[PDB]
Amino acid sequence: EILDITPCSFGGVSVITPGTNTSNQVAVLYQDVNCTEV
Amino acid sequence: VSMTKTSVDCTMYICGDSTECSNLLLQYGSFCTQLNRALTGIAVEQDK
Ligand SMILES: *[C@@H]1O[C@H](CO)[C@@H](O)[C@H](O)[C@H]1NC(C)=O
Ligand SMILES: *[C@@H]1O[C@H](CO)[C@@H](O)[C@H](O)[C@H]1NC(C)=O
Repeated sequence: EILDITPCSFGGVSVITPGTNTSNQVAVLYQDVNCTEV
Repeated sequence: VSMTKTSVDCTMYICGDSTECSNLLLQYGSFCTQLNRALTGIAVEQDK
């Protein structure tokens, strides 16, 4: 049978956060991928 | 005005899906880290 092979490890991870003196809360930017890990 | 923004991951591109290969890559220092920041600065300048 014929099986297509798509490599793993979709996209990169980018951290979006304000300054240290502002707040410690962060917002993670997943690039070119659907919500998965969360 | 703007050039196509391309962020190349040197961890995946150089060593595909391999930790042992990446272990040898860490012996090269910042070659991965520095080049990834060089292309990062390009994508930032294209936005500027
Ligand atoms: C944060 O900013 C405030 C107001 O400018 C300043 O008074 C304070 O020293 C800063 N704290 C830190 C940790 O940088
Ligand atoms: C992520 O979800 C959107 C929903 O429209 C979809 O179009 C997109 O293809 C998904 N991610 C990828 C890279 O396929």
